[PDB]
Amino acid sequence: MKILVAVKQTAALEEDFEIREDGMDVDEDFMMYDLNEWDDFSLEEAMKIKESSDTDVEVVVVSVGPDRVDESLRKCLAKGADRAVRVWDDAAEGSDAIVVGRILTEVIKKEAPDMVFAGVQSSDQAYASTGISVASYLNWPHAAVVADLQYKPGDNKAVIRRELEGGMLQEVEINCPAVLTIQLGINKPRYASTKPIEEVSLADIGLSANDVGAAQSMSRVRRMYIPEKGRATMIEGTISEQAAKIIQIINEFK
Amino acid sequence: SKILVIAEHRRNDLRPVSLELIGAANGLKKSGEDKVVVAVIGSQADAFVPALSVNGVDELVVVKGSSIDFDPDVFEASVSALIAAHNPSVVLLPHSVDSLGYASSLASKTGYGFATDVYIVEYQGDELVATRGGYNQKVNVEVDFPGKSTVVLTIRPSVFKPLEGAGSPVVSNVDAPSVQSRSQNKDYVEVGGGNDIDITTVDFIMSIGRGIGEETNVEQFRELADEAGATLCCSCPIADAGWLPKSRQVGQSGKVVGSCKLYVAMGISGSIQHMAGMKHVPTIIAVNTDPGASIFTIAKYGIVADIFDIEEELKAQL
Ligand SMILES: Cc1cc2nc3c(=O)[nH]c(=O)nc-3n(C[C@H](O)[C@H](O)[C@H](O)COP(=O)(O)OP(=O)(O)OC[C@H]3O[C@@H](n4cnc5c(N)ncnc54)[C@H](O)[C@@H]3O)c2cc1C
Ligand SMILES: Nc1ncnc2c1ncn2[C@@H]1O[C@H](COP(=O)(O)O)[C@@H](O)[C@H]1O
Repeated sequence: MKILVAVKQTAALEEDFEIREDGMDVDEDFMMYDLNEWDDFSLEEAMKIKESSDTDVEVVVVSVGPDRVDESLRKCLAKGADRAVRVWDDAAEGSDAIVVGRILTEVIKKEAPDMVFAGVQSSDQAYASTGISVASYLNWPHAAVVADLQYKPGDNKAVIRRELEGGMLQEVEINCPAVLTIQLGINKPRYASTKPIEEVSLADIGLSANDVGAAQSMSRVRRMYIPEKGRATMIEGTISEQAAKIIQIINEFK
Repeated sequence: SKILVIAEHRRNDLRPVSLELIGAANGLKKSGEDKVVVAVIGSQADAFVPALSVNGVDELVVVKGSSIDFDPDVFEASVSALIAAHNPSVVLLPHSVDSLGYASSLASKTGYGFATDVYIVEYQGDELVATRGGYNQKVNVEVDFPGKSTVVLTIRPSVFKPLEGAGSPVVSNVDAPSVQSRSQNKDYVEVGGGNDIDITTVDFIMSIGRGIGEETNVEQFRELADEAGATLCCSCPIADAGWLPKSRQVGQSGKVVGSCKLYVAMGISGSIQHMAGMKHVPTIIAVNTDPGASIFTIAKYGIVADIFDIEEELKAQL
C-alpha cells in the first residue's frame, strides 16, 4: 500500500525585490524557498493513514524541481516520509501546472500508488491546477479542496468532505485510487516550523526537452511586473500615538 | 466569435459570480456580432433559466447530467461537449471550489489555452491577454495564448461587474454525455462549532490572524474586542487551529462581513481569500509588522507595529 504525495518547494520574495532584466520573472537573489504550506497538511494526512494502519503504508514524496528542492525533500524524510524523489532536467525550466502534471504522472505510472495527494494550491503562483492536471493524465477519480478524508488502506472507495464557499462542506464518496487536493486545516501537522533523495532525470521517465518547459505550457508569460497597488494611510510615530489614532478612527466610526 | 460562460449554482440557488462572468464576457468581446453563450449544468437546472435570462446572454444552454449539483466528471464531459458544439474562442469559468475540481483536467486533455484566477482580461487586436498574480500577489503576470483557438480561463470572483437588466436568450436543452461519474455527492454539512453571533450582521470587527502566535494570546484580543465594543473574528489559521469558532472566520470559505463598517485586521497578511470576506469594508485598519503585507493594499489606515504592543496600549487608552 502506497501513498504518493506531490510536493512543491515555493518561493517567497524579500522586500525590495526587482524584476529581472528580461522582465519575465523576479530576480532569484530575492527568493527564499520552503515547502508549500498545503504540502505540510497533505504529508501529515498520508502519515496519519500510515499510523492508523496495521498494514504497511509507504509514503513517497515527489517534487519536480532543481537541486534546491532536495533540502525540502530531506525535511520530509525526517518527518517520516519513506522515500523522496526529485525529478529534473534544465529543459524543464518554465513548465506550468499542466506540464508539471504530465511529468508527475510519468513518475506515478511507475510508482503505481494507491492514492495521490497534492495541495489545493501553491503559495507562490496559486494556480490551483497541478494536482487535478495529474488526475487527468492518470485518468483517475478526483476531488479538489478536501477538508476531511475517511479512508482505510485497500478500500475501493473513500469519503471526503470538500470545503465550499460560505462555511459549508460537501460529503462525496469517491472511487479509489484517486487524486485528492488537500486543504489547509484537514489536520494539525505535527512538526510545524541518511537515506538519500532519489534523483530522476527526464530520460529516466521517457521524456525529453520537447515534452516540457515553457514552450509546452498552456500560456506564455509576456512579462511580470510590480503593479501600482492601493496605498494605506500609514500612521507613523509612537505606539501611544498609533493607538491614539485608532481610537479616534473608532470614535469617528462610533 | 463565441464566448462560453459556465454558470454556477448550489443548493437550488444561482451563485452570483455567474453574472460577473457574463459581464466579463460582454466586455471582452471584439464586435457586436460576437455572441455570449451561457451554460448551466445540473439534473434540475431548468430552474435557473429565469435567473440567467439576463442582459448580455445571447444563448442559454441547459445541460442535464446525472447529478443535481457539481460533479467533476459530469462537468468536464459537459463543458468539453459545449466547447465542441459552440467552438468558443474563450471559455470563462469562475475561480471557485467547484471549478478547481475540473478546470485543469479539462485543459490537460486538449490543446486549449489555460490560465487561472485571472483579474484582468482584454483583447489587444486579436490577441487575448490575461493577467493573474505571481509570488503571493506581489507581482502581476501577464500572459497570452499563442496559436490557441480556444482559451479556458478561470476568473477571480468579485472583480468583474455584472450587467443590469433582463435579456432574451435563445434557450436550449442538451443531455450531458453519457459517462458514469467516479464519485457520488452525499450530504451538505454545516459542521459543529458555536454560533452565538452572526458575523454577517455586525458593524465593528477586530480580526486576528496568525500573527497572534500561541493560543494563550487569543484572550487579550477577546478582551480588547469586548472593551472596544467590537466582535472578535479571525482568519483561517486561527479557526483551523480550533482557537475560535469557524462561525468567526472571515473570507471565502468563512463568511462575508456584509454589515461591517470598521474592520481592524491584526496580524493578518491579507490573502485573496481573506480579502474576499472583507475588502468592501469602508474603513479597514491594518496592524501588521510586514509593510509588504497585501492587507496594506486595501486598508485605509496602516500601522506597521507589533500587535501586542498596540493591543496593550489600546486597552490602556480605552
Ligand atoms: C480555497 C481556499 C479558501 C480559503 N478561505 C479562507 C478564508 O475564508 N479566510 C481566510 O482567512 N483564509 C482563507 N484561505 C487561506 C489563505 O490562503 C491564507 O492561508 C490565510 O488567509 C492566511 O491567514 P493569516 O493572514 O492569518 O496568516 P499569514 O499569511 O501567515 O499572516 C500572518 C501575518 O501576521 C503578521 N505578524 C506576525 N507577527 C506579528 C506581530 N507581532 N505584530 C503584527 N503583525 C505580525 C505577519 O507579518 C503576517 O502578515 C483560503 C485558502 C484557500 C486556498
Ligand atoms: N513542481 C512541483 N512538484 C511537485 N508537486 C507540485 C509541483 N508544483 C505543484 N505541485 C503540486 O501542486 C500543488 C500546488 O498547486 P498549484 O497551485 O496548482 O501548483 C502542490 O501542493 C503540489 O501538491
